[PDB]
Amino acid sequence: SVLQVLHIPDERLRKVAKPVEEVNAEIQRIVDDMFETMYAEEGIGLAATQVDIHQRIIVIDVSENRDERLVLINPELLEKSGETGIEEGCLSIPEQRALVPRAEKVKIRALDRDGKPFELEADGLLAICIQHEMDHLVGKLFMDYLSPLKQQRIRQKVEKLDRL
Ligand SMILES: CC(C)C[C@@H](C(=O)N[C@H](C(=O)N(C)C)C(C)(C)C)[C@H](O)C(=O)NO
Ligand code: NI
Repeated sequence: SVLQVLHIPDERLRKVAKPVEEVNAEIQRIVDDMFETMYAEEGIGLAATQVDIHQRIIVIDVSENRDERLVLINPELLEKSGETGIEEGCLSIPEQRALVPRAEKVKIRALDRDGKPFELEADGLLAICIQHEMDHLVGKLFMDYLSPLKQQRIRQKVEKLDRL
């Protein structure tokens, strides 16, 4: 259940995810496929948008052993504070890294894999991860934070690679 991960310039990466209607068996099977897809490569997070599923679903696992499954369905940002920035790589942006500004601390409301509501306060990489994947669900990639010139450099470099 390693799903095809979309790579730029793909237009489908800029689509906005719908709210999940009900967390039923079908949603959980998407969730479970997202984990396996995420686990097949380096990475700590994945938004449904990235596998062409346009529903507000995010999976995260930051553990070394890949045994700490976090599920965010219909996430809502409640609060944020501070600023930070790391060189983010994105599965959907082949072989590019770039620093992007983020809140340092976030608080979010979401539904878990059972459809049960919860709240989560995050900082460090987890805060960054969460915002990065929530960006994906509104068709926003980390490159959008960069200058038009740098954005065009990334786009040139990929038209070179996807060609070969
Ligand atoms: C930037 C990360 C919060 C999310 C991405 C991610 O894990 N990349 C790594 C990363 O840059 N660090 C800082 C861990 C990676 C490039 C090292 C795999 C993820 O692969 C994605 O694109 N999810 O939509
Ligand atoms: Ni990404």
